[PDB]
Amino acid sequence: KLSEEQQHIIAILLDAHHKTYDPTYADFRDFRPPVRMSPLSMLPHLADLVSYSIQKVIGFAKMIPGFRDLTSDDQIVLLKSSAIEVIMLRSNQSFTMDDMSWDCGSQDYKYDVTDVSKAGHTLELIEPLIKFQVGLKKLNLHEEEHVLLMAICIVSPDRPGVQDAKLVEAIQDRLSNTLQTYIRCRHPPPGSHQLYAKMIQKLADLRSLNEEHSKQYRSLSFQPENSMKLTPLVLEVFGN
Ligand SMILES: C=C1/C(=C\C=C2/CCC[C@]3(C)[C@@H]([C@H](C)[C@H](CCO)CCCC)CC[C@@H]23)C[C@@H](O)C[C@@H]1O
Repeated sequence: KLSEEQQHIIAILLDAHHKTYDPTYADFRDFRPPVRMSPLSMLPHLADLVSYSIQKVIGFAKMIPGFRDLTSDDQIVLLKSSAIEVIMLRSNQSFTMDDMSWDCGSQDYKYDVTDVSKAGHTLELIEPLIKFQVGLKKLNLHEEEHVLLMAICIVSPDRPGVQDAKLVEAIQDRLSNTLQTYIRCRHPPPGSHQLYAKMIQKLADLRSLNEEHSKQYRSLSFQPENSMKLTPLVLEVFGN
C-alpha cells in the first residue's frame, strides 16, 4: 500500500542517516580525551560528542525531503529546538539495556549514568532520560521507523518561533503519514500494535526532556568557566 514517493522518502532518510551516523564511531577519537576519576571531568569530552552530533543532525536535516523548501529562518528555528531531542533519539541506537549505558565500541567510549552525572547534570534529568532510552528501545523500531521519527521530530509546526507552520506541517504530515502506512504494511504484529501512537508519545517525552534541559543548561552556562569548556557550536545552538 506504499506509494513510490513514500518508498522514496524511506530511501532518502535511510541513506541520509547512514551519511550522518557512524556505527564505528571512529570520529570519537578526535574529541578531547574523557576523564573518569572529578568535578565535571567529563564535560570536555561529552561537550564535543554533542557538538559533533549537532553537526550530524544538521546534515541529516538538510536531506529531509522538503526541508530545503523551508525558509532559512524556520530551518534555524526547527534545528535549534530539535537538536537536543534528535540527539537523545539517535543516541538510542547505541544505547544498551544490558547495563543501561551508551556503548560506542571500546569501553573507552562507553558512557553510563556516572559519566552523564560527571558532566554537570543531576539525576533529575538523567533518570527520565534513561527511562526514555529504555522505553524507546523496547519499541524495537525498524531503521525505517527510526529515521522517520527523527525527521518528524525536526519539522514540527509548534516549535516556538516558526512562521511558516503550515508548510512545516505539510512536510511533517507527509512524513508522518509515511510512518503510519509503513507500520501497517512493513511492521507485522504484535510489534505493530499501537506502534505509531507509542512513537508519537516519545516525541511528547522529548518535549519534556528538552524543557528540563534548556533549563538545566542555563544554570550550567551561568558560570563562564563551564561555558568555557563547551564548543562555539554548542553555545550558538543552545542559546547564549
Ligand atoms: C551523542 C550520541 C551518543 C550518546 C549520547 C549520550 C551519551 C553521553 C551523554 C549525552 C551526551 C547526554 C547529555 C549529558 C545531555 C545533554 C547536555 O547538553 C544531558 C541532558 C539529558 C536531557 C545526551 C545524550 C547523551 C553516541 C551515539 O549514539 C551517537 C549520538 O549522537
